Amino acid sequence: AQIGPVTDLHITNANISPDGFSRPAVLAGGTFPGPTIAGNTGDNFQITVFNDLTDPSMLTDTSIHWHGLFQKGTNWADGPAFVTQCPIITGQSFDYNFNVPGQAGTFWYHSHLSTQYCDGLRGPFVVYDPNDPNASLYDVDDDTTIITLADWYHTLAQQEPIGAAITADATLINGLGRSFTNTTASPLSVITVQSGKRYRMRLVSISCDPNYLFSIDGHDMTIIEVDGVNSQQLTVDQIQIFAAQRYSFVLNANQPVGNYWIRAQPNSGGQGFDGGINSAILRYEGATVEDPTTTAPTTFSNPLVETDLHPLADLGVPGQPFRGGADDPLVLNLAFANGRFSIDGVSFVPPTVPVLLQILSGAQNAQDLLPAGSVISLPSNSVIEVALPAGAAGGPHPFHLHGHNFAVVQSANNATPNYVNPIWRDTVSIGGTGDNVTIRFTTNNPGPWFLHCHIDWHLEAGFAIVFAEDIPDTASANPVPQAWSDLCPAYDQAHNIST
Ligand SMILES: *[C@@H]1O[C@H](CO)[C@@H](O[C@@H]2O[C@H](CO)[C@@H](O[C@@H]3O[C@H](CO)[C@@H](O)[C@H](O)[C@@H]3O)[C@H](O)[C@H]2NC(C)=O)[C@H](O)[C@H]1NC(C)=O
Ligand SMILES: *[C@@H]1O[C@H](CO)[C@@H](O[C@@H]2O[C@H](CO)[C@@H](O[C@@H]3O[C@H](CO)[C@@H](O)[C@H](O)[C@@H]3O)[C@H](O)[C@H]2NC(C)=O)[C@H](O)[C@H]1NC(C)=O
Ligand SMILES: [Cu+2]
Ligand SMILES: [Cu+2]
Ligand SMILES: [Cu+2]
Ligand SMILES: [Cu+2]
Ligand code: NA
Repeated sequence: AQIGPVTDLHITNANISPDGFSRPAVLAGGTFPGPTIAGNTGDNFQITVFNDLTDPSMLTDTSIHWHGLFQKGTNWADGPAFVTQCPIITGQSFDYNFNVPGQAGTFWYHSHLSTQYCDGLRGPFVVYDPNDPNASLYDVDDDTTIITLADWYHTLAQQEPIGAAITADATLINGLGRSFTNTTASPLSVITVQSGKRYRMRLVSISCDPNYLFSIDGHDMTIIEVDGVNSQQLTVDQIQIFAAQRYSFVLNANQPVGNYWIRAQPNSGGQGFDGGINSAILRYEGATVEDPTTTAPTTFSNPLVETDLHPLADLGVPGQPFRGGADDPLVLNLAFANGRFSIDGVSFVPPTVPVLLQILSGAQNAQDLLPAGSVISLPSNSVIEVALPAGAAGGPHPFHLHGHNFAVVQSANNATPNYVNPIWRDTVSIGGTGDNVTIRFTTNNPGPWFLHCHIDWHLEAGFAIVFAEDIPDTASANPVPQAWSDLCPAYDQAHNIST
């Protein structure tokens, strides 16, 4: 069952074996992935998070981010540790009380403390639209049509060297899959469809690192949503999905009744499908209960290319139709050396006092804010352009901005910008050497918004900056509840920190 929009959510430690290998984890709602949190557009969500963690090897503090939800007027509820709050300590709880005006689509939630989400705290978050403009394109859209793609590690996250190329031990599809080494024939996930029906499949990358080449043997996929943004229909036979991205696609159950492989090939870790790694099963009602016998093609003739995507609504692009054609045009210098990433020469290390709390206490320019050199102020009611030229090791890097979606004016592997009708999204691959992936948005949401690579190992190694958007209006726009004001005193007391 789905939970929400008003619900408790307990965060616990437990042993799990999603690929046949037992390890302890950090779980929401007792499962991997966590339960789907759901509501309708414009609803009030009140997710009271109970921190019941006791195993220090995965951290006993926590904080949860609602990925892709704008949090307008509720910056304090966004979740990134030391940007918008101090962590929740064990034995305490915290009500994330916010609203979702003007958004409807496929989202997710995850820990936003250190690399803790890798240890299991990840789940889907769906905001349905009772008047969805795409409603007539499918018959079925429910918890059974969500497809999560996850990397899974046998080593605990706090034992992963910082700045290292860290590699997974299994791909999990809807929580199940097989290990790349010492492979055992542990259970695979089954997605069941009825011949003749059309399904809104909500594809969610909950990855900590790899991107996946996703396909379904015998089937194609008609994309209708990208990171919460409705798209024109685009039919493809393969989707390369980067960490934290989402797509809705229509699956037409129009092939013969039978069993078909679902494939998710990561860019690192096990290559291919031997022993049923990187796999799940699409089963038609009435098919024999047996593994598929289907083949992938040698090459995919209609793969997703990001520049083929266009919004369903006339969203356009803010600013003027040339590079630098914005009120505040930025170019970030994105680098890696010696185990640490940097942005504009500064490696991100979380501050002792969360950025939002520094601003509420009166610090009002970005040079007064800590960490020094890690906070860039943005002016209010302005068009922002951010060029993100690739080349830093460990690519391709999927960059994500909190508090906003953005027009993708230039995409990976294509030097031509699009100032007319590019897709809008919230997480974007910045591509490869020589690319100049560029995003635009307008500043109508006061508060500190994190910008970072969504490969969680890279964020931990410093690949982040904070956009302090409209510092002067942050306090008036974001009144804070007493329980939020209580978090840093409680956290610092528990950890013997002076502030
Ligand atoms: C990606 O696109 C951005 C623009 O969105 C390019 O930024 C431009 O970068 C050049 C240098 O590479 C800048 O010109 C330089 O400016 C300094 C003065 O600030 C001057 O001393 C240098 O001699 C040179 O003129 C320019 O200001 C900047 N913005 C623009 C043109 O709008 C960036 O180069 C692109 N990166 C890649 C890898 O393609
Ligand atoms: C590389 O990225 C560029 C920019 O996003 C892509 O260029 C765009 O290509 C589309 C599709 O061909 C062009 O739209 C076409 O326009 C004609 C004339 O209106 C229309 O009849 C077609 O039905 C279609 O709408 C679009 O104008 C063009 N934009 C720009 C700025 O060049 C390009 O396709 C990408 N390259 C690859 C290999 O995908
Ligand atoms: Cu996220
Ligand atoms: Cu986010
Ligand atoms: Cu990265
Ligand atoms: Cu984030
Ligand atoms: Na425009």
